[PDB]
Amino acid sequence: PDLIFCRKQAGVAIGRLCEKCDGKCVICDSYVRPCTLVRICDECNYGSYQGRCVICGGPGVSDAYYCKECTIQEKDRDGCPKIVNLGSSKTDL
Amino acid sequence: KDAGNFDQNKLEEEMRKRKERVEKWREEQRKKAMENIGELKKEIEEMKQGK
Amino acid sequence: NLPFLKPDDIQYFDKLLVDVDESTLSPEEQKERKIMKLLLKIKNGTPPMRKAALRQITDKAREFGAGPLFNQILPLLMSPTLEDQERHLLVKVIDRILYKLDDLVRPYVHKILVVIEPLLIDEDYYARVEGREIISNLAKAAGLATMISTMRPDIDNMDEYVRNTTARAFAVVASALGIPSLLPFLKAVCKSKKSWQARHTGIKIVQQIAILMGCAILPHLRSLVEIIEHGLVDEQQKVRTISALAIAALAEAATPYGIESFDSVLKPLWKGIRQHRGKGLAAFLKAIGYLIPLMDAEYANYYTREVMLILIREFQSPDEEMKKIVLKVVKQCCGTDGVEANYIKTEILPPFFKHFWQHRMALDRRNYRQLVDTTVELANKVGAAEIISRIVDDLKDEAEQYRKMVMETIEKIMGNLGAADIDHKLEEQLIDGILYAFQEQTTEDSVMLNGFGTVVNALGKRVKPYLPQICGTVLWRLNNKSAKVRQQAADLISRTAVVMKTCQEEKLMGHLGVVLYEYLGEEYPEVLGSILGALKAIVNVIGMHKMTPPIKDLLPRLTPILKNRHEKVQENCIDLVGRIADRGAEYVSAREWMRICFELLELLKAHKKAIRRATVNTFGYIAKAIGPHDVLATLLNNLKVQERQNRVCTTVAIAIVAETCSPFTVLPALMNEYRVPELNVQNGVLKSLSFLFEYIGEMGKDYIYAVTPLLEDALMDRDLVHRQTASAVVQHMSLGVYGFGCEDSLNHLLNYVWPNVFETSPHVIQAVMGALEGLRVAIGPCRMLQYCLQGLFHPARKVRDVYWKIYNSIYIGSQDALIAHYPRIYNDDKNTYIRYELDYIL
Amino acid sequence: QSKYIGTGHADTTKWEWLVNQHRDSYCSYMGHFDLLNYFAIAENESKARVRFNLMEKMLQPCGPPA
Ligand SMILES: [Zn+2]
Ligand SMILES: [Zn+2]
Repeated sequence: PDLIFCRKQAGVAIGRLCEKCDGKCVICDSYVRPCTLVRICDECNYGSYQGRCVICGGPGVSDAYYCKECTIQEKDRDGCPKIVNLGSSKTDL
Repeated sequence: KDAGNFDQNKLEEEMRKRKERVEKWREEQRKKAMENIGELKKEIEEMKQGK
Repeated sequence: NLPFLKPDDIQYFDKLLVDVDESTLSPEEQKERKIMKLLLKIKNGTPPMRKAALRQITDKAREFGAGPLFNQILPLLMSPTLEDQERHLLVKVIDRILYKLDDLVRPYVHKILVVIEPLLIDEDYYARVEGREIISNLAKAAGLATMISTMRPDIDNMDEYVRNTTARAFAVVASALGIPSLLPFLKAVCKSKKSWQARHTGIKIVQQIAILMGCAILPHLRSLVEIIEHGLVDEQQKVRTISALAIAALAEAATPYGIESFDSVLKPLWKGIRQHRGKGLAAFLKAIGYLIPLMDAEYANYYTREVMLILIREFQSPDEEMKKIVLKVVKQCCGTDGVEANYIKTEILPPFFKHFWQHRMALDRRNYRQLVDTTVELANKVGAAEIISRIVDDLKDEAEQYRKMVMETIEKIMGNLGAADIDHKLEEQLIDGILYAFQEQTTEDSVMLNGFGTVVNALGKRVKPYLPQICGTVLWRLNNKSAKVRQQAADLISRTAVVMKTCQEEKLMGHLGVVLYEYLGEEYPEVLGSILGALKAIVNVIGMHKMTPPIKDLLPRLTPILKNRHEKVQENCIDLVGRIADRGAEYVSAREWMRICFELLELLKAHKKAIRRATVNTFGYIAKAIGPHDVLATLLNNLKVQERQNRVCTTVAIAIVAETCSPFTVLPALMNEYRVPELNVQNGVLKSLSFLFEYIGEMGKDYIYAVTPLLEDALMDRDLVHRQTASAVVQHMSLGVYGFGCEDSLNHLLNYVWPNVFETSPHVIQAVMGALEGLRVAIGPCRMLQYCLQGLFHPARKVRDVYWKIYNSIYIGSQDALIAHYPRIYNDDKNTYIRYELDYIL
Repeated sequence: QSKYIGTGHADTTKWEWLVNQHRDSYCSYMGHFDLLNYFAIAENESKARVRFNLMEKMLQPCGPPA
């Protein structure tokens, strides 16, 4: 259960999340004390990708944040925090 | 409360009456206006007149 | 091992399905056709397997043949089966082919121009963006001369759609191949007098380029105006309208500043306002509406005075194209700083109130929006009181259609200006109109519901003298027993609850509470949520026992309401139960509060985050009112029950106690819970301490040395599951005590956490890896790297695999912070290893 | 490109470790102010001089087998 991420050039696009995956951070995966807002790359909001959850990968209901234990560790300064892997790729069910 | 409720009802009735009066006044004003407008009577086809 | 095939890709699916031997017996370079099947691999297949096809075709497009390559690539995306992601992939492939086949794309210019043209005029913005990108790529592939020779003879399309498509294609080609690169050719081909087609297409391409570029029309502003000024005094009215549209588009693109080039046609724009007829005057007004805000302050008044001769006179528009243009021009003029509020109140207020401010547009949606926006924009300049005392009739009118727009405009004006410009008679008239609109709400008009709260907020302290009016209104709207009516009444009461109930009356509290708790069993969940919100607002404004419903009765009445599965109902009930214990908070038996807490403990991890936040907001006050010891003992006893599918939430509740009470309220009580020799008792205690130190915040620095041995004894070689818990506790306490002066206990814990690095459990290394990644960022690499330096070159192949990983984890974090932390690597005879550039004495 | 550049792995040679050490220790010299105004006082050279020296030393410092 090792989830992968895009980790591309963090553009000027804000993050999102689903109705159930809105609290936890896109990387820390915790509901405790959101610190900063998450972002996405250019290939994360493009046509069909407009307003999609960064964890559930579906509808967006809020803005994707990072956990305070994940922003103090400088984890938010990485690439696109979109949860995408070989299984969770573009051509997924 | 057997007197307070009655008072409230009376107040409501008064309010309703006032509203009715206002409506009547508005209607009268509209009627008066219909006496003469108003930008140029039916100013709608004047600006159009074909195309 | 690609995925399954599909019947929609049967155009070239004979490679992996049939015996299509292009190398055995087939035409020359027939394998490129199989490359189309490879394109299917880019569409149908894996992400890396799909990108490999593009990476290979990038180095093979030059040796594939431009003709067949284009003939196979264009129809692939021209078909309606080009999905969004499929369209993006096809666009990327075409761009790569053009970047590879630069000169070869010239003969295919007639193809993409016939394909990318409709796609650029699609409905979705993504389709138009992809079409513009494809057109720009095709233009950059060949030279500007090819694009000119392609788009020039395409003007013979008599169809208006084809002409607009050709104009947009030329504009897109010029927006990427250089505006001045195609400016002279276009100006030389369009400045003639062949027919109206070319004269219209010139202005069309100009407007399309100005719209596609955007803010990039600053340098080419005058360069384009010099060629566009030939239509300002054009003979044909169509050419004049096209020139006016192009000028308006350029002014909107180059706005707001930079009106120097606008002076080149500013004189005709200000003169022909009352000179043209019909479409000409309409286009002139549309251009002036954009040129006015960009104009200066001196000539702006003259331009407005010259345009008012044909604007205010023709305010009543026979059609919509004139009315919308006049409304937009009036809005733009009101936005400009030239015409002050005095001129607007003198020559703009009476005409706008006579020809526009009326109920004659009770059904035009576009007009109802445009007039409302213009009024909201002009109210800030002409004063809210100037319109608050002049729009108290459209809302009170019997016509609900125009009444909705009137109430919307009134709410917008109240939200923009506020409540300063509110006269006594004006305030009374507004209150009467709002009451008449709310009472005469024959339809589902949410505008009045949204404006009632704004009006109540604008009332402020004046709502106290106007108390009984709104009170009777809410009573008549609540006792109506209508579902939607009761919902709207509850919403309006909750919006204006703090303004009315908090007026220091102590008389309407009972009358409100008697009707609040009456309809407690509403079958409609929305009405139940609205009633719960109204009761919460009343309990926030009222006190104990100032509230009409008794606490000892509302508590047991609201208890089963929290058990409901409704989202909004439960979300409101949680806040209601929390605020019930807000001010006085006793108002209950301890058993009832304990049962409520045990019931709410299962909702602390709901899907909706609002319920999860409300549960934590209420449980804090619940535990503060009940007691530390009782709640702690209840949570501890609840640890064994509720097996690990929702058990962890109970631990979070314990953390809530740590967030609700002092640290010594759960520390000494939870410490005795570790003396039990049970495995999954100490395990649960550690799992709870994890979330405790992860949510306690900066309070761990006050008491961290007393919890060090409790974590050290659990970090020992006890089991394989009692190790992740201690490491998680350490990592969530280090980040919480970051730089607060508790590094001693951190070192004590790290002494034990380090030897646990050697663990082959794939699910147990992350619990120590995260601990190390937290300790690097909360301790400084000067000591973590000091530990991790001894084995950086250890002989064991499976010992460096962890040391180098920990070093990488401590390197990306504090990259330059560890530079002044390394030892002095002595100099060998084969190189210069010592960093002598840092051993100076200055 | 930027996957993990800055550190080797399980069988990283000592020379290839010291090379990255110096290559990432000069960037804290050309960028940091106290450790750049302190070296221009010892060598008695201007900021541009010392910075160009450190930049040219990034070709293959520490003793290159080139
Ligand atoms: Zn989600
Ligand atoms: Zn991404």
